[PDB]
This record gives sequence, structure tokens and C-alpha cells, in this order.
Amino acid sequence: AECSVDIQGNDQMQFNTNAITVDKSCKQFTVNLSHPGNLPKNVMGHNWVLSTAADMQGVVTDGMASGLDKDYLKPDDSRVIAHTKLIGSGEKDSVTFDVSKLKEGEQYMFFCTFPGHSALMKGTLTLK
Amino acid sequence: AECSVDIQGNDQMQFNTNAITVDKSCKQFTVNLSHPGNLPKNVMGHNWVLSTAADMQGVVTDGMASGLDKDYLKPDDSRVIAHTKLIGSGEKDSVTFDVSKLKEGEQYMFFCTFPGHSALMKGTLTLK
Amino acid sequence: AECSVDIQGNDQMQFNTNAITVDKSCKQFTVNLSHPGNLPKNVMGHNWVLSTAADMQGVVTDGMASGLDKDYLKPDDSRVIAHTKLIGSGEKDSVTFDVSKLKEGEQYMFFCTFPGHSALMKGTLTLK
Amino acid sequence: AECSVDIQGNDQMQFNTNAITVDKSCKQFTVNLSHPGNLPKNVMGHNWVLSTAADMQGVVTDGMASGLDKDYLKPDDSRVIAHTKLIGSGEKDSVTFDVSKLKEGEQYMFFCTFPGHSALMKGTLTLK
Ligand SMILES: [Cu+2]
Ligand SMILES: [Cu+2]
Ligand SMILES: [Cu+2]
Ligand SMILES: [Cu+2]
Repeated sequence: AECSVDIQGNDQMQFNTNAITVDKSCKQFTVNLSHPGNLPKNVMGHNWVLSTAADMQGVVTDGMASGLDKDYLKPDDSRVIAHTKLIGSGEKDSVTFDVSKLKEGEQYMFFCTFPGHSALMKGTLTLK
Repeated sequence: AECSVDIQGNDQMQFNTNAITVDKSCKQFTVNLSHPGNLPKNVMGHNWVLSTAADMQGVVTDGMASGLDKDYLKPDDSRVIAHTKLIGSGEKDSVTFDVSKLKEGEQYMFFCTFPGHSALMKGTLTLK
Repeated sequence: AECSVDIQGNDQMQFNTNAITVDKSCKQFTVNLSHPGNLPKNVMGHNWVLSTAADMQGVVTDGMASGLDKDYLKPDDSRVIAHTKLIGSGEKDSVTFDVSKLKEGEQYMFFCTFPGHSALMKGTLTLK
Repeated sequence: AECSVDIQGNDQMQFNTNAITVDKSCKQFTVNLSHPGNLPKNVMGHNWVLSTAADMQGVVTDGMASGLDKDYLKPDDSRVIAHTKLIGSGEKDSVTFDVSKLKEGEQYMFFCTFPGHSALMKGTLTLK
């Protein structure tokens, strides 16, 4: 949609899109995440996390180490550009971030940091 | 598209959708598969294969065993409802099948049978 | 050894093997499962479950529905040939079963029924 | 064991381990890689490549771009601490490296650079 995308994380550990395009004319961009299905957060929680492609692994390893109560993200992690909370089925969360935080010609990855989901739940974000 | 869907399998071993719905009014249904990216067929080939969810695993296992030359599909496998060829980047292939081969209230799965790909490249198909 | 195998299911949602061959001369066969890592059972619990390839999807689907208190396995599911308990990190469990429950020529699959894990935590077992 | 590890990458695009610990008493560490299965190098080749977690993305991407003739690794990449050859099934390779090139407190990752494989063929290495 205009400077926003709606994305779903389902009970089969899948995001419904795997490529996000942000137009340079946008001052801000909003991601609206929902979780179709019936499984709870401790079993199939999902969040949408954005970092550069280079930082994804560091973000994922340290997130796993933060625990369920920390939504599997290291608090005040400097490499995370934007993120939602970790949501279970039937819940919703959105994030709006400034497009000035993205740079031309840098590769960005969005992903879910719940233990073991990033191998399957990830995609590219591109500023065009 | 009425009675068709276009789907893409990319260089990250991802399909761009995880759910196809077929309209019960469609007599036939076509799937148009393309492969964006730059990797060749032997490294990142993708096909779209349809079966019941209960048959998916035996089709994938026997497909692997048939190998390279057989497009990683057992020839005349009775469990395969429809399938494309295995394609590399920049190639395109379509498959049309009779919608009468599908039951309402039965669960179907589409997937790619290139070794290792079905872990990520799979989705549901249902009649509506 | 000869009629046993040690399997590990780790925090990355993977088993350390994807194929087990049971030697025809074994009267019984043992699977010893351990869980390297640090995550608790409610987030990354693993079990080793055996059925035929054709039954795997039914077992995983009824399993997921039965929930964590039932170790994500349908109570007294007749499609389950043998299974361990669902274990958390630092736990271990073993199951010994009679090899006469297996026949030559049938495809068997082993897998984890914790939601989402069978996508990666699956393998073939064959009586040879 | 202690200063060596045997690792295998199979036809299901998986390593048999996703965590290696190198003991600080080791002067040198040896990794022996084998490829179980039947698939050739150009379809499912594997290598074991070590770098810091922050450098892994860059190594994988430039590795992809170097091609099969370069074993999917950029020639003389200074980010690669150690690596094997790319091997097909039934092949094996060994690599020894100096443990003094590893510092305590730095996050390292080992992985495969054959296109697409690092998503699942990766793990941690830690000085302990
Ligand atoms: Cu998730
Ligand atoms: Cu594929
Ligand atoms: Cu599991
Ligand atoms: Cu590989």
C-alpha cells in the first residue's frame, strides 16, 4: 500500500511475503504484522525485525540468548533498525520507522528471531 | 487471474506465496511458474508439484532418488496430481490440470522436489 | 551399537542425521535422543517419532493439536510405531522397539512433532 | 577429538552439527569434512568455511559470485579464517588452523558457501 505493508506470520513458520520495497519518497514506512492461526506465542511466536544483511546473524544469536520474556531480542540492540513485539496467534503489532535510517546500496534483511524461525522466516528489504 | 496463478521460485529457495485457492467453478486450473534470479537449474532448479498432504513426503523422497535427469520426480508417480518441469532462472513453465481431480474437504500441498528445497518451498492448495 | 543410534536435536531445530538404516538381524532397535543447547521444552522441545511416510502428515497434524501436555502426540495413536518423550535441553530419553514391526520395502519417516519442527527435523528409516 | 572434529554435509543440505567448541589448550584445530549421499559437487557440493559472525554475509555473497571454479569462495578473502575445498558426495577434505587466530569474546560462525546452503548449513564455533 502507500508507504506501508501488511504481513502475516502463520502457524507453519512462514511470512506471506519475502521481499519488501520501500520507496525513497516515503518519509516513514509502516509494517503491520498479524498472526493467523491458533498456536500461542511460546510455541509459534513471530516478530518482524529489520537489520542490515551483515548484522542479521549477530541479531539472531543474541536474540535467542535473551529469553522468551525478552521477546527473543537483545534489549536496545543497536543493530536493529526497527522491530515489532513477539506475537502469538490472533494478536497484532505494527512499527513505523524513518526512511532516513536506510541508505542507498545497503542490503537489508527482515526476519523473525523466535528460536529456529529465521532460517525460514526472512526476506529482503530494498530502498528504491 | 481467473483459473490460474503465477508463482515464482527465487534464488533464496522461496516461493512468493504459501497458499493457492482454486475456484470450484474452474473446469481447469493453470499454474505459471517462473524463476527470478540468476542461478542455473543444476544449482537452484525449481518445479511446482501438487499432491495430497499425506502423499507429499513419499513423492519428495522418491523424487530425490530419481535424480537430476528425471527432474527429481519419479516418472508416472500416481500421487502427483500435476507438476511443472524443473526450471532455472529466466525460464518459465505452465501446467494446466483438471479441477475434477480435486475433492472438497481434502488437503493438498504444492512443493518443489529439488533436494532440500521442500523444507522451505511448500504451501497449501484448497478448493473454494 | 549395531542395533542402536544416538540422535541429537538441538536449539537450531535440526537433528544430527536424516537417515537411519535398521539392520534386518536386530531383534530390537534403540534410539537414544538428547538435546544439546539451552532452550526449555516449551519453546524448543524435541521428540523422535517413527511412522510410515504415508502416515507422517496425519501424525504431525494430530500431534500438534494434542498439545504440549500430551508431548504433541495423539494419545495411543496407532500410526506411531515407536516414540520418545518430548525433551527439553539437557534432557535425554531412549525408546527400544521390536524390529518385527518393520517390514522390508516400506518407507518409514522419523520426525519431531513439536509445531513447525518436522519441516527440518525429519529423516528416512529403512529396514535393510 | 578435543583438537579435531569430523563433520559431514549430506544431500539434504544439512551439517551433522551446528556448534563446535575449540578448547584453548589446542594449539591447532583440524576439521575433517565428508559428504555422505550420491549428489555431485555442482548440484550439492559443500565446504566448511570459518569467519566471524559479522563477516559471514559478505563471505557468502562474494563466494556466490566467484562460481564453482573458485569453490564458491573469493580468492584470498581475508575474512576467511580457514576453509576446506568444495566437495561432492563420496569426497573428503581436512583443514588445520592455528587456534591463536581466534580470540575469546569474538563470535565465529562456520558455514557452507554453495548458493543457498548457508541458510541451513551453518553453526557456531566458540573458544572455550
Ligand atoms: Cu517466528
Ligand atoms: Cu526448488
Ligand atoms: Cu523438535
Ligand atoms: Cu553446502
